[PDB]
Amino acid sequence: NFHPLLVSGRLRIRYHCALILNLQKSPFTGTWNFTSCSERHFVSLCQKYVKYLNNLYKIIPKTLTWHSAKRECLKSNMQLVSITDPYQQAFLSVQALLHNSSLWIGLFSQDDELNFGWSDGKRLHFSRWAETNGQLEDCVVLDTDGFWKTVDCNDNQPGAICYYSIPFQNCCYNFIITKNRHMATTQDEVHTKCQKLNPKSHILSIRDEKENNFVLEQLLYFNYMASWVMLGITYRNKSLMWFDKTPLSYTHWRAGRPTIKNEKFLAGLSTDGFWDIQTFKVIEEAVYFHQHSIL
Amino acid sequence: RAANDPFTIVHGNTGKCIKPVYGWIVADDCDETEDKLWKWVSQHRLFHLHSQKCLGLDITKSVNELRMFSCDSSAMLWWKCEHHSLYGAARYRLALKDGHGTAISNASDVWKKGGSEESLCDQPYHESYGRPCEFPFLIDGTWHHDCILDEDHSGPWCATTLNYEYDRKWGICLKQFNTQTALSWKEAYVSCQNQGADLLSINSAAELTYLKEKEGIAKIFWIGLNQLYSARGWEWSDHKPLNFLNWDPDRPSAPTIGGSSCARMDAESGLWQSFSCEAQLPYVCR
Repeated sequence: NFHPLLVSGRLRIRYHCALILNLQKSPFTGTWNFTSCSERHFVSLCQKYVKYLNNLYKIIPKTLTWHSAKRECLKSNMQLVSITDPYQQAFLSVQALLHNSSLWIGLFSQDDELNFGWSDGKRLHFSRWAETNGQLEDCVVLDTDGFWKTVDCNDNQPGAICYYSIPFQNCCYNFIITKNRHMATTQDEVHTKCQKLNPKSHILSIRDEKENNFVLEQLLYFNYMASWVMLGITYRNKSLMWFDKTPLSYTHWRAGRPTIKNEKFLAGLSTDGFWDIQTFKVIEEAVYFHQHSIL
Repeated sequence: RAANDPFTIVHGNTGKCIKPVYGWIVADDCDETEDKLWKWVSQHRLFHLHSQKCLGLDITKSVNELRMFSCDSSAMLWWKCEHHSLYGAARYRLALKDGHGTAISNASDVWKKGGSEESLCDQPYHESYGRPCEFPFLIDGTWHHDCILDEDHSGPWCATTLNYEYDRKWGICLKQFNTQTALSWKEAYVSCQNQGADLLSINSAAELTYLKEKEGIAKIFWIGLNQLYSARGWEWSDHKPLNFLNWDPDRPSAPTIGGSSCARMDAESGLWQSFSCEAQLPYVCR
């Protein structure tokens, strides 16, 4: 369970010890970090051979449809499951595994499974979808693997559960959703790419401190398949700089002193703002570079 | 009159009132008295009328959960009122955390009744030989709080024991010469004040002579002649003039020591003997 955003994986050419990190109710709670383990940290779980987190849950083992289960357990003034927190998702998944079945979860869309939304009326802050080529209908279920399988819920599952409880800072951005296949010479084309659109248009450069939080809050809007963030740091003049002829002031390095001499690398932005650099040996990480990423 | 009435407990700062769910407490959804009803029952307990489930404190783990419990169990359930708050088991206040009630022993919380300034504790608890009823009680597998009417008895009937299933001793819901009902004079007075009436006040000889020939009456009972005020001699329940007395010649009638501070009426000859009325005996109050 190593999410490829905080660990550099390549041809590897002072001990190392890992740990689990929490980010105060983050959509990626449970990440695995690695550092030197000579320091002092905490340990809580040790492995040997219904109310939950200010919420209430009720499970029914009846085999009924989605509307039917809603009308069934709604008589007791209860609303179907709507996952909005990582701990709630983990508890729902462990309860489904203890019940040994895939139970109902409650939501509905409006226009051809394009705008998904819970029945509570809260802004989307959590996304744990399973696949991209599975969105055949406009409903979802929880599987064994703990993901969100996009299916039709006009069927009979062995149970149900229901619960109770852009211009910004003198710059304009843009998002491109197209399909591309150019996998060569990716260091002398982006400038002429954005310059053809309109004059006085340069690649995204960070000259402030509030733009990071702004683009972070803007990111989690269409993140069904988007999980990584790209940056404009590449091989420039035998150093790790931008594309334009301008020096760097805000350092975006993780730790130590990187010495990447390759023609390109992966400068990534984390979930909370951890500066991350990943040296790549295969070019099969470009999905994720130009099709459904931030350009 | 002075009797217990169903009410609702609401928070002062936030417009939230208590709503029970299968085993816990939920958000307000208030201003509708079709389901949310609470009342006071013996041993200083709170009882829900519709759900028939009472609340208690089960101190067993590090974090004591405030769930629902059965009113017939060893749950040690009772609640009292502090100057502007509620404290339960051991200085444990019903703290609110925006939807659920827990016990964190915080000194910043207020609780009032529905749409009126009151500490919801100014009215004290109000309630087979005419013994007082026991509320609540489990009959037919369900909890009941009031003397309901059925087709078995004439009118309302209640239980006179904590466990009616093992004792099977019922009684009449007393809301008047109650013969064979031996109670204490203080108990008789508090029960007749619960009904809003007062003890017998004899003003003329006509009523007394009418009571002499009465057949359906005990030969020995109380009248209510007692000195609740320690600085005056003898008064009645209400403020009636003292002009008619029927004292006894046999006893020397010691004022305070040697005798007692209560009166007992003998109707076979019409005398008023000095005695202590702390024991059980029939009575009559108008």
